[PDB]
Amino acid sequence: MEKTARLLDALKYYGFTFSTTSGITIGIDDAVIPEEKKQYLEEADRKLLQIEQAYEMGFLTDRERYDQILQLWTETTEKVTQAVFKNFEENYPFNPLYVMAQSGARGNPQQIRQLCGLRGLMQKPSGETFEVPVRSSFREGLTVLEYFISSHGARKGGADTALRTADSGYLTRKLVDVTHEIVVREADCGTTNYISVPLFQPDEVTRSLRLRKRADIEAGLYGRVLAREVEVLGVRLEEGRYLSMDDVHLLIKAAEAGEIQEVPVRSPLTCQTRYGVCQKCYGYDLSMARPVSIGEAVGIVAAQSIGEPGTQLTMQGLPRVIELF
Amino acid sequence: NGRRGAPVTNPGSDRPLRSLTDILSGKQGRFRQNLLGKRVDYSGRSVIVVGPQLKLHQCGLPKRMALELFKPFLLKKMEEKGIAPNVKAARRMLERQRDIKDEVWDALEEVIHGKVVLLNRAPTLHRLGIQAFQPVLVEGQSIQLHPLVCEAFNADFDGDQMAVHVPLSSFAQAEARIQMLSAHNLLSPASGEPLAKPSRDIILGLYYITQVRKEKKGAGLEFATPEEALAAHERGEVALNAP
Amino acid sequence: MEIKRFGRIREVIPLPPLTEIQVESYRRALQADVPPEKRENVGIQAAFRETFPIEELVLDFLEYRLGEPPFPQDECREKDLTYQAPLYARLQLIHKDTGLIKEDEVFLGHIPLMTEDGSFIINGADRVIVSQIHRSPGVYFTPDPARPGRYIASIIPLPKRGPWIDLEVEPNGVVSMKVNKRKFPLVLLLRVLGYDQETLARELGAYGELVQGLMDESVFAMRPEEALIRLFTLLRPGDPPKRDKAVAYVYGLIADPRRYDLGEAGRYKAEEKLGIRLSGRTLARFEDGEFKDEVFLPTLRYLFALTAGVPGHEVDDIDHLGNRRIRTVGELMTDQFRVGLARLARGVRERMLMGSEDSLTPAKLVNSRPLEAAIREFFSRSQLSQFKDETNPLSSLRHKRRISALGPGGLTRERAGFDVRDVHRTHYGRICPVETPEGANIGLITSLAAYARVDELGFIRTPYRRVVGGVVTDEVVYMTATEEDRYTIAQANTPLEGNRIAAERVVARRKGEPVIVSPEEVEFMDVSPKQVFSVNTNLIPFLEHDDANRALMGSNMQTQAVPLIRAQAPVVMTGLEERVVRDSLAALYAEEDGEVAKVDGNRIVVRYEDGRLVEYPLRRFYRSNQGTALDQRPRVVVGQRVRKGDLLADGPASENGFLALGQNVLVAIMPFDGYNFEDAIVISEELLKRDFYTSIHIERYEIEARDTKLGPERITRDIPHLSEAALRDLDEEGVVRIGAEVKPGDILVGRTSFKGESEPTPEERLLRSIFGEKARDVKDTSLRVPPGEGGIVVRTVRLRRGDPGVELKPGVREVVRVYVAQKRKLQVGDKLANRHGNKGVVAKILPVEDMPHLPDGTPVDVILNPLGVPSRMNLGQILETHLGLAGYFLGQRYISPIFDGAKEPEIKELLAQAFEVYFGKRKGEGFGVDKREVEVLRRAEKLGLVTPGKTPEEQLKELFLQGKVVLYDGRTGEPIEGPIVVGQMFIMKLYHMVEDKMHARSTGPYSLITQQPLGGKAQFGGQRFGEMEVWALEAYGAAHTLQEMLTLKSDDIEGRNAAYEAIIKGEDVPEPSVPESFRVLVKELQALALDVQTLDEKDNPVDIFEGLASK
Amino acid sequence: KEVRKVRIALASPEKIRSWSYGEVEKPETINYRTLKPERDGLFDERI
Amino acid sequence: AEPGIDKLFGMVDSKYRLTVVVAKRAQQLLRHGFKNTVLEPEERPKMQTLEGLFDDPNAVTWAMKELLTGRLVFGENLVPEDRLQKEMERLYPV
Amino acid sequence: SDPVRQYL
Amino acid sequence: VKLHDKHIEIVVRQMMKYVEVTDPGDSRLLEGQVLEKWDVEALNERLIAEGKTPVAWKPLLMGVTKSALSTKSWLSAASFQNTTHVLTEAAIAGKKDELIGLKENVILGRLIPAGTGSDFVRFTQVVDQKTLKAIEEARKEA
DNA sequence: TGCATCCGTGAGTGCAG
DNA sequence: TATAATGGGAGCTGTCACGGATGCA
Ligand SMILES: Nc1ccn([C@H]2C[C@H](O)[C@@H](COP(=O)(O)OP(=O)(O)OP(=O)(O)O)O2)c(=O)n1
Ligand SMILES: [Mg+2]
Ligand code: NA
Ligand SMILES: [Zn+2]
Repeated sequence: MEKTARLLDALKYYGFTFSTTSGITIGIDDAVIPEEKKQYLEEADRKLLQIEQAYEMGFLTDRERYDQILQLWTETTEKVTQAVFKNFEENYPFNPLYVMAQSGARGNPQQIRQLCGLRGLMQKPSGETFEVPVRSSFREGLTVLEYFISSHGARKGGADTALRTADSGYLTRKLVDVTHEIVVREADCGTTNYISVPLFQPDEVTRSLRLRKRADIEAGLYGRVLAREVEVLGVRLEEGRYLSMDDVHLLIKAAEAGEIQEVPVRSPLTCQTRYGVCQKCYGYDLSMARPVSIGEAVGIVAAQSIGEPGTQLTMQGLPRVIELF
Repeated sequence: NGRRGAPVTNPGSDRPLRSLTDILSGKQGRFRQNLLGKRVDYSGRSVIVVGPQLKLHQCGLPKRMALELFKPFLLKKMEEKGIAPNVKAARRMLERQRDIKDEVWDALEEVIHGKVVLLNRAPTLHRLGIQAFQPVLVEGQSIQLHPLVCEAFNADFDGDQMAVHVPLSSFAQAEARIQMLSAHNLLSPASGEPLAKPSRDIILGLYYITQVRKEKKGAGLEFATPEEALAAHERGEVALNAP
Repeated sequence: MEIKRFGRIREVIPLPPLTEIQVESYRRALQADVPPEKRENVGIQAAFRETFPIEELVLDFLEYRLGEPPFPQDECREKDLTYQAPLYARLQLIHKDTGLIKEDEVFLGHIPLMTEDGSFIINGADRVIVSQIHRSPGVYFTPDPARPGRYIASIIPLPKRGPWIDLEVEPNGVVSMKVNKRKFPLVLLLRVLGYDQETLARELGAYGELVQGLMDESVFAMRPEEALIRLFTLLRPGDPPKRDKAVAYVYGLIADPRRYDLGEAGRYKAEEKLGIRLSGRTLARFEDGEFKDEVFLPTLRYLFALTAGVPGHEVDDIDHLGNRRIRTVGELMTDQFRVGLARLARGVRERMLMGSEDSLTPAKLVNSRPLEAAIREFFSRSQLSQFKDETNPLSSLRHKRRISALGPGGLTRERAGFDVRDVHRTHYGRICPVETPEGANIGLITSLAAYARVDELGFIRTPYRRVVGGVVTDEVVYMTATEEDRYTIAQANTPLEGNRIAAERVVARRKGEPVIVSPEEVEFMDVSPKQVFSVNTNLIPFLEHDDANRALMGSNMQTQAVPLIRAQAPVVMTGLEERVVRDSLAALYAEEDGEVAKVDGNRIVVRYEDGRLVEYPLRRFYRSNQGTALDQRPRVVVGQRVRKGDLLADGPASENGFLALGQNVLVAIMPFDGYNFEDAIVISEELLKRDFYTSIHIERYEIEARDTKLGPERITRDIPHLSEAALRDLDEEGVVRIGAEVKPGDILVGRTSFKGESEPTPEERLLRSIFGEKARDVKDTSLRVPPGEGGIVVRTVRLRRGDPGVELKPGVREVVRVYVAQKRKLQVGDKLANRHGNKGVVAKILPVEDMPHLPDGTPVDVILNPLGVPSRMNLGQILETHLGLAGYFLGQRYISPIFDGAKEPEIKELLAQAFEVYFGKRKGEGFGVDKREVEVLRRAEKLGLVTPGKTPEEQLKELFLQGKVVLYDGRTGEPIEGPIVVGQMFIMKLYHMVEDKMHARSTGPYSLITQQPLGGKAQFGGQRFGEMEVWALEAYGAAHTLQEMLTLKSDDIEGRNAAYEAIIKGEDVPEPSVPESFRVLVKELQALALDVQTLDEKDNPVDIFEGLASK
Repeated sequence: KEVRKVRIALASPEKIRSWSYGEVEKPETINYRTLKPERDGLFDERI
Repeated sequence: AEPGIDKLFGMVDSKYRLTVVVAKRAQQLLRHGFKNTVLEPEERPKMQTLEGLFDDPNAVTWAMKELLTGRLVFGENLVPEDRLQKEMERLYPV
Repeated sequence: SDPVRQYL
Repeated sequence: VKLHDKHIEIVVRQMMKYVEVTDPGDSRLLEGQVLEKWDVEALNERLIAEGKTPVAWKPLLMGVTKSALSTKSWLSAASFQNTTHVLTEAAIAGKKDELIGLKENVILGRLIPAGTGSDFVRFTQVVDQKTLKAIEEARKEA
């Protein structure tokens, strides 16, 4: 910590002086409307009346039409979104929007697309989408009517962040109540029961096993404690050992190789500590990437860890979480 | 009241009277409003403001706030040097502003040495709406937040405010510095990832200087000898970074 | 300077009078300007006509009158009175048996009056009555959420003027009915109306589906007045069903146009709905002995034909703006009036049948008080009577045009779901879709569209030009939502030759869906784009380049614009900046043509052509509701020749008649070393120098001196134990001298109260025994100044009693008020904002030698940070700078109409023309290109901003038109590696300043029952450390820091006192005992007969009251 | 001694009486003239 | 960060046991006038006043540095409590 | 259910 | 939202805390009675001890809301939700809150049983060697 | 016995108020 | 303290979702 503290101010000092001198700015001219645009805008109306004509000659219904009217416009948006980044990376790799969204300093492709590309399909109060999209950009400028249509979207979205917030809160609170007495009360409960964390997902795409996504495996493994030995790729991971981040990455490899399918871990799903949990069944105190210290209020940490994200969970969304808890 | 039948209303209003159970229960009841968390002495609030000059473990506490939040300590120190004879006269000095003499503040700076305060920001969603800082006194009214800790707090500078609480006991200090100081809490307790990390300007800065130009002039000629490629370049026909 | 316009849209009509919804409304309820004979039965009148006449003796209503107010508008503002008129009403008593005639005009109280601008004065504070939105009276059908094929019908009157009723056709064939949630077969009711089996099939006769199911002759075997008693049993389980009591209960619910009123609206809506004329606003009639139905069968007709499939039977959209409607201020108060009147009528008839049935007049049969009180109520504790928002003049105007869904009559917050808040199709051009608050009230409180008006029925309607053939008429008509839906309506800006639709594709709406249609098919055309948005929203230049969610912040944030002492209108305007200063009725204009006689910081007198010599006095330095100096300044000079409607003084936040919400500043958009971080803002010290973003503020500090059961409180200059230095600014009496400087600690008004039965105790009687002064009998209760407040005493008001004109609340001798002022420079912490939603706190004020600056020596004023723009998506502030660049060097301001403004070419044109001034000035004044401008140009070329191989002038030209310039860091002279966006921005100082919000307490007040610290800056609060903060400490495991919070810092009275003694003694704080609030928890469970008990580990009790509650 | 548990249970009529320091006999608060507590009412000091 | 923290957490079996050892030692000092310190004058934490450098007052900074030396003993059930709260009021008075 | 109508 | 599985488990584990009886063997329990999985496992040992029959039980899954309300500590439950229903049933049964958890001790205001307050660490002593040997030598001879 | 149906209970933080 | 007088009066309305206890083919 002590050094990472000094490391951190360091990256703070230089990163900050640099931003200023290097001379990043934003002028209207910096939302570059890729010329690929009207190729894609024109290519659309033709394929639109190419389905206003498999209905104009009554070929198939309105409930079929609207459906393919916005399967078109969605994969149109995708095209010109790409065109906005190809046009950036190949020709202005240092233009400020590109730079900002790219490093992770601000923006993401979808907003940026509305500065340069087109705004997209908008929502109708009900929940259905207007088949008429707003073709304008924000650089280009919206027609009054375009602007209005676009408003049902945001109002319905504000309302949402307001009712939602009240349930996250309420939810968070139930979570604290049902776990507050959980503390890391003892060192080992001697429990001889554990859990298999599957590295493989019983698919139905191939309904074979597909390896599980890295971060989701990190999620079930980082900072655990083995409850049996493991021997994979000439390495010996012992009973008792706290999987360090690298311990994890090695186990994925060995799984990619076929030597392992599910790590046996000491989880709190099974500590026999009364009114708390042992150190072993817990694992690392993630705030310190090291074994948890007896007396951490891990229940409260849990509750906080799970509540704090729901705000911030857009549908199902947070509902489905509440349906489960 | 109101549990069964109509509720007991004073005359000329429709406000149910507040019965014994109504006191005990509800978000406004005795439990959730006075037992699971009270108001507190030694605490302040103010508008925050980025201070990029701070070290990770620091913050900008305006000095008018400082005085009050430490007022006892400042009365005792004010004696041990002698900007007043006894503590009671010491207090009457600071009660009108004029009467504050310069070496009052020098006196304060002794007071708060070493000890930290707490910053709290609006929704304490997780263990980190509260973190510990050594205050550095400043003029002006605003609190100075360190930029790296803005993320945990979800604190921008659209005019957010923050709470200050002074720990008191030698225990409440030793808790704040060891366990709750910012510089010690750098990894998230939820994912174990880092949480004091670079964000907006800080990475914008380091990106810009570690990126690399990719020039389009030379278009990738095939020159068999350096000595002429250079020549080509001092000819102006091939840009410096073209591959 | 020149004011270049853009915009091709010739707007036909202008904005209508922007407070008409407040003023037109109240006046159409008072009629205090109509000869009573000529009045008409709406508003204050209609209420009289409704409650009168009173019945057995009888007392009938002749006419009312209204007298002018006993004190003029300003006199009530000072003396904390109400601006109200006396209400007289002439009556005539007449005896139900003999022919008695007496006639007095009895006095009913005071009705408060509305000022010129739309406000009210109520105990001397201006207030606004927010019109309320509610579902409107009428009859509706909406499908049953359970049975996908059966449909509830509902019948709804005005609020509290009748019951709701549903006609859900049950799963047992025969149709139901709900009243006070009491269901029963509809049939029983039709009977009571004199209905016959046959004349049902004679009217239904089509849907043997249920027409034949509706009929069940366990009912038909009865005459009309037979089921009349049948059903009185169904709704009164217990009351004796006498044929005098049942005709009274039904009637008093369904045919009594005295507690059942459909709207005047409700009539027409149910009329056109069921296509039947309607005698009166009432479901049933009593006429010729029995009941004659009016509304039940028509409603029953619709519902049936719908549940089969008939045409022309659509469910209704209760969120349509034809089925919602506005209870304007006048209607809202006559409601409260119609409830005071009805209470007075419980008070006459009571004294009409007890006390003497012949020696009686109107004068003494009427107790005015039930009326006086319901009026005092409406204006002093309604949800809809809000403290006025006179921060700046826009705030007062935006307020008057607010629309709450909430309040008495509408929605409880919990009752508010989604459909209420959504932007509805029919909002288009009636309610703004932007202007609404973020937070829990989102979509309930909204704003009136700018061209929109409320018709006499309470619906909002918006204007439209009529197109015939394809030519567009100058004849405008305002439609309700409902009729709009009948037409195809072209877009504001569909392009025209002269007045013919010049395109072949026209952009039009048909019932709010967008349709592409030929000019043959086009019936109406929007008047303007200004007609779709709030006033405030119409103040946002370049709105069409601004994502909606920040347009909204730039909209609201304006009403928070503190008025600045050097305020200026925005260099880039939208065209409303002038009307707003007008209808805001805060600036001051010319009544007729004339010449100007005198002029002065205090008054402006003008000779007119009429010879009249008007003398407009100047509201100079008046304290607004929100503390913001409401200051009127003069804009003419002696003898100036003034045509009509010209200006004579600028109101606050108005410059030569334009809404000056803030200042125009030279802004650079570039990270600056961390002081930009997360919307923070860096400013040039050169701003405080020229007094930019400075504002004047005032706080009232009031004190009373009252008669006591221990003596009188005394306003004296004679305060015990206080040094003359500590009084050197107080007059003989104990008032600070007007013009002093007062700071925290300073006495503003000395005062003395008498000490108690703790008159000096022994400890104290001795300390004085040594000092030669004996115990003094009075006490210093002087009004000091609060921590972090102060300024320059500008006035004082001293009201005793025993002086003329004055009489205060009982037992109070004298009340002294001292108004204090401050000149508020901008300082580090205050909030700045622009009209696009860029908001941030001043985080740093560099001295001018550090500001980025242009080659020609000029330093910027504001360094905003570009990281604000991308994720925020509000590009307008980008354009607003570029066109601000041009303006800065041409010396021009611009008017860019919303959605019809200056576009990119038109503006890059203006930048060229500026470049000439900025650089051509140069290469002649003896200087060429600069060595750093090349190094930057070198870079610009790698970027792609400039065409390589062109004269530097050519390239700098090219950068300019991209709104970018070379910038030298003032800390080095070296140039910014890049070319920066630099321009001219409109940026307001918001109301939220560090000065008003820094606060801290060591220890202070506590609460009576809890002994936990009080809360709030003004009480000298403590900070609430909540459940969520406790969790925080819990997760850290700071047991001792948390415990501290829960004992010595809050309410552990023992260890709290013990601690503060420990600090001032230099000792560590002591381990704590039980919080006092827990004791309250014990005692409060005893009072509920529960025996809570602290116990030690060996199970024997433990007294946490140290024996003080055992015997 | 030191608290270690907290028991909650019904108060018998005789127990309610155990706690009490006097039957509040009158529905009176405090004397409209001396602003002091009427005896035998809700604020009486002998109770 | 706190100077030397990373090694502090190394000594104790659980971070919270450091916190109380620090806070306890750090109050042993506040009451005794520091006479019992196990430092030497040049290791003495020192703050800088407007007049001149002086002994650091913050008994907690002391206690932490104090702990790094290794000159202190920590652990459960090592003394009678009353035989320390006097033998230390003996070796160094109040 | 309603304490007046009862006494009535 | 990267978030460690162990947190969600901690909670879920509390949803699973409880069990329904399905034959009381030789005990005072009753078919249908609910109780903590802990407390049944507890006495099913005292019953495999006195060698009599064991309680037949059955796993119970409760949502979080109902699981907080069913906690032992009535001080925790009354301070959460459904305050009377909690409060009465407790007083009838003359429940005693053991003060085992956090809320409990927060309402009383005592040092919570976590962090610096865990019994594992709160009784720790610290003595300077210049005082650990000063008291060890007078106390080596009576 | 299974399943309507009613009644009672909840519905985020702090700050200004 | 004495003609006679003998059953009230306002409801309020647009949320929601879950869990438990009661009524009914
Ligand atoms: N009822 C409220 C209102 C505000 N907030 C807090 C939460 C956030 O701290 C901030 C809301 O986030 P914002 O929308 O203001 O903007 P962000 O800075 O969080 O995201 P971005 O950087 O894109 O603007 O205010 C909250 O928790 N609850
Ligand atoms: Mg913020
Ligand atoms: Na932000
Ligand atoms: Zn275990």
